[PDB]
Amino acid sequence: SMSVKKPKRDDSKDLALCSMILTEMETHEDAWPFLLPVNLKLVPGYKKVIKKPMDFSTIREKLSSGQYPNLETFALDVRLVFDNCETFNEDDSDIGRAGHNMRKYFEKKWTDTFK
Repeated sequence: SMSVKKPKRDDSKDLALCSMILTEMETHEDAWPFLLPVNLKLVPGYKKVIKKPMDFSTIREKLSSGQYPNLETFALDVRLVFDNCETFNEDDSDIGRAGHNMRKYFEKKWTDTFK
């Protein structure tokens, strides 16, 4: 509350650390469905169904231009990429499996880097 604060957690490396995580997600062999925005002209149903499209290149540009206020808003966009994937792709598909694999990969790196 006013003039009553918990001890200050050091957030000065968060930007660099999120960038490193994002590099590792970018270079994973199962990243290919997530590298670029889904082409809304060429994928029937995507535009109407997926209310907030998100992809790694869009996260990279947001990160590089100071559009994440804190590390949690960064995680929310990464998770959005996988939630969108699950919404549109069957679990038993190459892309569906890719999304589950990348979500797992991400959540481990997230815990190990920050928790």
